[PDB]
Amino acid sequence: MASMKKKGSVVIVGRINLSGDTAYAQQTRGEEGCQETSQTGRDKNQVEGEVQIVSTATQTFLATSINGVLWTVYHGAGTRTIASPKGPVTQMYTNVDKDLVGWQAPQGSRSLTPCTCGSSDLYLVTRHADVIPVRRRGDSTGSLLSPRPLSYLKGSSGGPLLCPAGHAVGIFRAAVSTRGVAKAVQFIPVESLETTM
Ligand SMILES: C=C[C@@H]1C[C@]1(NC(=O)[C@@H]1C[C@@H]2CN1C(=O)[C@H](C(C)(C)C)NC(=O)O[C@@H]1C[C@H]1CCCCCc1nc3ccc(OC)cc3nc1O2)C(=O)NS(=O)(=O)C1CC1
Ligand SMILES: [Zn+2]
Repeated sequence: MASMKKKGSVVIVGRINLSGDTAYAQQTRGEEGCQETSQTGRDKNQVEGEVQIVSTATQTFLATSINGVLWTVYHGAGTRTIASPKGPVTQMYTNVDKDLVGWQAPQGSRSLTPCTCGSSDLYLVTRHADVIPVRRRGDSTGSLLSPRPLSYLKGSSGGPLLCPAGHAVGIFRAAVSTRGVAKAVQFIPVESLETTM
């Protein structure tokens, strides 16, 4: 019981840059470094942007900042802390029934704003910065306009689904697939984010 360990913190290893001409993923911490920043929690690298790429010692996914909170998904993060300059940081929101968790948006970062103009055709940002047209077919669901394998959507949970203007409509959570070809998607409607707040 003395020779016991603890599940390290979630570490920011990069970001999906969207603030210019094109969308592209940037790496900020290697694998050997992330394996350490998760064991300590002391993350010195400053934060920029809205969509961050996060990793645990065994998995990797995304996290989106909205209304001043860095949201992600529970099945990737769990109750883990996040590495901040001032050590680990406890989540200020945890709802397993929704598969949702959140930390205070670190400084130096920007937080999207919920879309209030009614989203019709959404755009899903993937782990590899790809922007995939989604046709909102529900309140938390959206069919894909172009079919592609599930393998290109794995590790994208916690990412954003965006208005044509760029506001946030939800948080990619699960995928609807048949025969290995993803046909639709589901997300956490940003209104439920507000309700949790
Ligand atoms: C392909 C990419 C896809 C975005 C990803 N999401 C998933 O794979 C989720 C995880 C799990 C199964 N998922 C699915 O998408 C399934 C699957 C058949 C597997 C495609 N699809 C599906 O159900 O269709 C039905 C409409 C949905 C409604 C019913 C499902 C409800 C969703 C859900 N809620 C909870 C609450 C609490 C929990 O505690 C442990 C756990 C949960 N797990 C869940 O779904 C992803 O990349 N993750 S990740 O980044 O690689 C990860 C390593 C970090
Ligand atoms: Zn909008």
